[PDB]
Amino acid sequence: VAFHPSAAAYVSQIDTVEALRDQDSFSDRIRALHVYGGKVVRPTGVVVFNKTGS
Amino acid sequence: VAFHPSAAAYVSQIDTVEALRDQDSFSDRIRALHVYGGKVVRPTGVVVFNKTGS
Repeated sequence: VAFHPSAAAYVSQIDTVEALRDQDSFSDRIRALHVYGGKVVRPTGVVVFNKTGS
Repeated sequence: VAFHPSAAAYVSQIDTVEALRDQDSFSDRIRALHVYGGKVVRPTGVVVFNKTGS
């Protein structure tokens, strides 16, 4: 992909990690949440070679 | 209702409020419990106008 940095945007809104005890066993539980979003705000500012590549 | 205070009793036995990290999601949980009882200990000491009204 060829682009200018201004053509696409990203937001990290939440990023947290948490420690608990398991209810069903003698275990620690570690869990983490990430909430984010992003958009190509200017589509002509991004050029893609092999776009169907999977 | 026209009554004398002594004609009816009420007991607040438990009234507790609690906060606990939720188990199934990244959420706070607020929970509260109230345990109580009441009786008219003298039924003639309480006079009700429009008793059947709703």
